[PDB]
This record gives sequence, structure tokens and C-alpha cells, in this order.
Amino acid sequence: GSSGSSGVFHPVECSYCHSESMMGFRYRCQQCHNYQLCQDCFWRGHAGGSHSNQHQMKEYTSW
Ligand SMILES: [Zn+2]
Ligand SMILES: [Zn+2]
Repeated sequence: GSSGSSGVFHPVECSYCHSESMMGFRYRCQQCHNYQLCQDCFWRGHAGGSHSNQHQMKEYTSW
């Protein structure tokens, strides 16, 4: 990554794919500790030992 601290601060960035473009949204899994994804991540579908592909995501407006 690479950016300056003279403008944008804590912009819309994913947790995994850490996207930059402003297209997706904040999608927080249903039942989980810390699982947030964006439109893309969702479209493709992500998961792991912790998060299960059978976990739905909710749309929130925080980031
Ligand atoms: Zn993402
Ligand atoms: Zn989950």
C-alpha cells in the first residue's frame, strides 16, 4: 500500500481485500466476532476455520 496523511483519513477500506475504490459497502457477518466484507468479497464469497460460508452478512453504515 501507499498513501499520504494530508487528505483522506480512515476511508472506506475492507478488512481482507482491503479495497480502495468506493463501490462496495460495510457488510458485517450475522453471528461472528470480527467479520466485515464488501460487495466484492461477498460476490465471490469468503470464509475460514472461523467464519463459515453459510454465514450471511448485514449491511451497515459505519465505515
Ligand atoms: Zn472486500
Ligand atoms: Zn460468520
